[PDB]
Amino acid sequence: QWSGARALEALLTVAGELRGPPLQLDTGQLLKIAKRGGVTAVEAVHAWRNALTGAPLNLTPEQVVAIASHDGGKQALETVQRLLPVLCQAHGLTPQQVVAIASHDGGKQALETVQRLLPVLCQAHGLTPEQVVAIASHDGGKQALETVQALLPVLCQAHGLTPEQVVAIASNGGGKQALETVQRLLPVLCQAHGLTPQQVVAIASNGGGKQALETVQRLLPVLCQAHGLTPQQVVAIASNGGGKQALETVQRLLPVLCQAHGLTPQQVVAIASNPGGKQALETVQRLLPVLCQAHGLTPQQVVAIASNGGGKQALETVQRLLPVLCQAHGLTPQQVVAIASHDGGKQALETVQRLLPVLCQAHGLTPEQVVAIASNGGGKQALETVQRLLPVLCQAHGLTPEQVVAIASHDGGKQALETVQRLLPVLCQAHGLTPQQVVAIASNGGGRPALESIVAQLSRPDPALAALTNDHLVALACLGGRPALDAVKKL
DNA sequence: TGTCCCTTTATCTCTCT
DNA sequence: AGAGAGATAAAGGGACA
Repeated sequence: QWSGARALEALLTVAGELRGPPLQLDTGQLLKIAKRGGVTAVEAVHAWRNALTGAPLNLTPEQVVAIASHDGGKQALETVQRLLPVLCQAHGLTPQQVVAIASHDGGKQALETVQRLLPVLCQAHGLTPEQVVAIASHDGGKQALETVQALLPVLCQAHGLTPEQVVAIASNGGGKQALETVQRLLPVLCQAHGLTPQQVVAIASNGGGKQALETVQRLLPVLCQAHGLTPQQVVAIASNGGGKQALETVQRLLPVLCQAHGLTPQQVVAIASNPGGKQALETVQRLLPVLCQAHGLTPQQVVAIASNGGGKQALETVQRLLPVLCQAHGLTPQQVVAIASHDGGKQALETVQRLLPVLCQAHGLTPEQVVAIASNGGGKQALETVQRLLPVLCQAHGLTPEQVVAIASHDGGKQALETVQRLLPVLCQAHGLTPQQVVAIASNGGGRPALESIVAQLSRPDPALAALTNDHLVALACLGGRPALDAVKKL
């Protein structure tokens, strides 16, 4: 037969019951768990399906999938049941944080290491818990914690890094590697290459920081003399998540892209200054003549689509979907370029293709309103959320559809919508704010934390905001959001 | 294979003026 | 509101017991 059938039979033999309460896992969730956690994760979920659902831990089903769908997810599950009370009580963390720590490869290690090392990190080095958690909240968190413990002193003192900087570095997959490599290369890159520490920190503060830093060290000279790049541009390529891959590729392709296709070096850096920038540069080299021919896309537009995270996915998706979107859905290509010119262009485009008729027919929106919603990072997330929430928002609350679209039409519009639904009653009913004001606060990027900040203050007043009326607090919220709301807490 | 660590990519949310 | 930055997810490899 096949070495895996006995395993898969066990997968489904259990899977059937997970569709029952308390979890009611759907095909999707179950796939996710089977795929990433393995057979032992799926059995673990089932075995402990009650223990971690209500009394005492009270996890949502989404939270249980979150923890179980990683390598060793079973171990993370047995560890969460053990340490979550301890961490929540003996260290003052919340449920959210613990789960966030648990939801990664080697989640048990990370949890156990937070338990063993949070006190010493928070005192002897004065890190805040929030910082101890951020460092923990990545694959291999255990290592980054131990490596932050070991190297925080030498990195602040012998190298001049602030604790904020040390944390930014560690709070990425392969965090230990990033730290150890900063130890070694930081003088070299500052003295030998004239980099400022803020830049070295910037490069190291992504996954594959180790590879990025090393590769900057190796190719910064080449790129600067022999290619006409400034150090500014080079750090940008390195610090943006494309890293090693993006740097190696730019060296390869910058000449070609400038020569054959008439791109400025500047246009080329913008394509690489994003996670997977290499995928983005190559795809451009393949598809720039294609999309500019049978379409009428200008290179500016093509560069624009390419100049975001997952530009390749964006460009490839534009190629497939442009006709059908223009022809069947009556979109101009300019609208099509607009939807694709953000991170996750692919998703926004696929989601518009699917949801544009339902948003218009069922909910009485204009295509313009659908493009506008879609023309932002996580547009897919905003579109699906408008669909779900636009009736309940403009039906009980009393919001206009124009208003809802204003909230949805910014990065994190899903967050801002879900948040407006939660907090509009209390803000209006309990603290006297008008709906138009709530919309105004949520009709900006960072809508969600803005709202939470202005509910924090009103509900549990800091006297340090005393001399400000509601309207004043609101004016701050619409201009600066959470940041402007707090800073004022420090005045 | 089970678990842990790491790198790359893609996506999503928030900040900063 | 556009550039920059941070957080979260997804996929897959090395490594080891």
